Amino acid sequence: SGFRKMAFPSGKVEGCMVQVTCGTTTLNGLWLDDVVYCPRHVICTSEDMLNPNYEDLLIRKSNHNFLVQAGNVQLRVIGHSMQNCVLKLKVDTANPKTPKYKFVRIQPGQTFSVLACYNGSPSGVYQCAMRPNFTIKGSFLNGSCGSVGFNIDYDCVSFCYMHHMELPTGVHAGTDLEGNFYGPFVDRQTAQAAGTDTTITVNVLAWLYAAVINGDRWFLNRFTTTLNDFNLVAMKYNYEPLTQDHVDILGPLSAQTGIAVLDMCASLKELLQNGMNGRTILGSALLEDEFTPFDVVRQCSGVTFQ
Amino acid sequence: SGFRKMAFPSGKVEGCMVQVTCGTTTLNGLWLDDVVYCPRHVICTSEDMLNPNYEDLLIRKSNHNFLVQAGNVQLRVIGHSMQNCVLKLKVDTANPKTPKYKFVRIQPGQTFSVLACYNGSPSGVYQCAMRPNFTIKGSFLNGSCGSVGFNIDYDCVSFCYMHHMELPTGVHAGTDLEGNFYGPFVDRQTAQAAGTDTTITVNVLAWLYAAVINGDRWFLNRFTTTLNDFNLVAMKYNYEPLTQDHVDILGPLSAQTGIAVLDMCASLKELLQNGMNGRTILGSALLEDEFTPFDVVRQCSGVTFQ
Ligand SMILES: *[C@](O)(C(=O)NC1CC1)[C@H](CC)NC(=O)[C@H](CS(=O)(=O)CC1CC1)N[C@@H](c1ccc(F)cc1)C(F)(F)F
Ligand SMILES: *[C@](O)(C(=O)NC1CC1)[C@H](CC)NC(=O)[C@H](CS(=O)(=O)CC1CC1)N[C@@H](c1ccc(F)cc1)C(F)(F)F
Repeated sequence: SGFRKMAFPSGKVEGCMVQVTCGTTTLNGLWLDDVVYCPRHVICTSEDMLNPNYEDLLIRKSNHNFLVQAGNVQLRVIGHSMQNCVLKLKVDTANPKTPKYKFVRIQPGQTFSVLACYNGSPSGVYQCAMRPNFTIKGSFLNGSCGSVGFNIDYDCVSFCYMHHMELPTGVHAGTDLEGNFYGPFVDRQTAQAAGTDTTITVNVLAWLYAAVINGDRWFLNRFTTTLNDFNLVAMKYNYEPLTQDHVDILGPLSAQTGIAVLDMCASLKELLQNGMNGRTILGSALLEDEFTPFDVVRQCSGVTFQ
Repeated sequence: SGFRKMAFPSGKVEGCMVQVTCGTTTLNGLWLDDVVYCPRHVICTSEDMLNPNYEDLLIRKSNHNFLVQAGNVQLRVIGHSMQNCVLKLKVDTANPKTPKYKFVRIQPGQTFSVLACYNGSPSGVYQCAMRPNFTIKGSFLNGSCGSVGFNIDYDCVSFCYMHHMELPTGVHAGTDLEGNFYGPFVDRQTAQAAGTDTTITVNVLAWLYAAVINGDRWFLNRFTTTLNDFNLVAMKYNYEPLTQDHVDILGPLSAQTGIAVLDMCASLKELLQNGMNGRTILGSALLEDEFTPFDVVRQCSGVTFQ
């Protein structure tokens, strides 16, 4: 037992990380088959980042201007193209460490592991949620651009995120692996508004079920509620409205613990209205929203990958 | 910027994980060079776990009784020996994925990454501290025994922990890779007392410095204190006494932020005496003690591994 914020094992992704240098700019790229993916702003200088004309900047570049290094291995670039906010560098060698993989666009409230990298070298791994406002709260220093987010299902790596930016507010933005930003963000040095964010209600309830499975049960009460009454509380506390789709996804955890989803909603309502009263739940003094119901079932079941 | 509880990239360790089966018991082993390391209680049945005579149980076993599988690869066992609480299975093939590595015994209050594994297959990675009472608060289901803890310095993996037990209180115990338990624990199914635990003061102060570097500064105050006065507060709140050795280790962070260590101690004293007043620090509503000063400098500096 016990419950921790756990990331996927990073090995299959470590094998794909490279360094991409264009002129004086260095960041990370992802080497899959004979293609290297990286943020398009590798072609910019600090001067350019105000309002870059990426089409004009890339026209100045030839294949031999993109230096790609995997550890000591130098890769030969034989093609380049821009897709949305990413550059695709065709190389003459397929990555021998390419895992089974897909590209996916994740939904807000879904979770993924980030492999933070600098100069193509893995630094660390942590678990993130895509916020309702399409930002992530990561850990990314200058040079982390091109680090990727992913999930693993058995042997298949689903890449969902590439790091592009830190907003002046200190939060993080990036793209899917086709180079489309999550949220309204653009790859330029401007102040950019993120939506007002909300708490991911279905994830808090998943985590409450994780707490009960692990013997933290002090917050269970004598009460129940309705979807309608609960959503009035959710509104007041800036929580996502709970839908029957969310109730359905919580079905397995409700079945395991024997606690009806609306009974767990009545526990959450009391926690929102009264606070934690100086107590903790699974080592936390606030309501945690970065575990999906699938996360909770996986960690409670001991699912593995190859 | 941003600050997350980040684990080491797990790839070098994933390459070393195997399954070890003896009779009907299956758990994880660590394949380094031509030796597989695993918990000795692989040789027990549930019946045996009350008070196992491990010397007598191992005498009944021959090399061919230990089934070792790395993915599909079956390994040939050519020797076995018990060292303290671990079994060392000599195999006829050196692991080709063996990283540069050392075995280390970590000190209480130090941190490490855990690769949780089941049937020799990696499940997830998370960051842990060795508690002052030599327990860890992990996430370990039945079959996780033999999962390992580690740190990485550049290309060298320092193995510090192998998982052996969950205490009836739901906390976790294990050994170094020479098979010596951390703390007073024994590998048998008995109730076993853990020491009274304390909060790792030097780690809380490290994390306060991380908070200031990341722009969380609401807890900084007009006050200072002395080591003596601070330790009176530490006692009352079950924090480790702070020593000059701890002040010295905090020197780099004090230098970066320009906040004297005893000034940061006066912030911590006010936080212990007044609480957080419904506010957060780096996303936490309590005082976090699982980042070492070295952790904070690494994450703030972007150190990488190969
Ligand atoms: C990120 O884009 C990244 O890692 N880019 C490459 C250049 C490392 C990162 C996050 C915004 N950007 C920067 O770190 C960069 C600072 S730097 O050029 O000094 C890199 C340092 C390791 C040497 N900031 C530029 C930037 C802003 C916005 C953006 F979307 C991309 C880059 C800056 F400051 F010019 F605007
Ligand atoms: C752990 O020792 C482990 O993973 N061991 C091997 C057997 C998987 C783990 C934590 C205590 N122990 C158990 O999971 C085990 C339950 S089980 O045999 O049903 C394993 C299950 C996946 C099939 N508990 C035994 C045990 C207690 C204490 C100990 F130190 C080791 C084992 C028990 F219950 F018999 F005591």
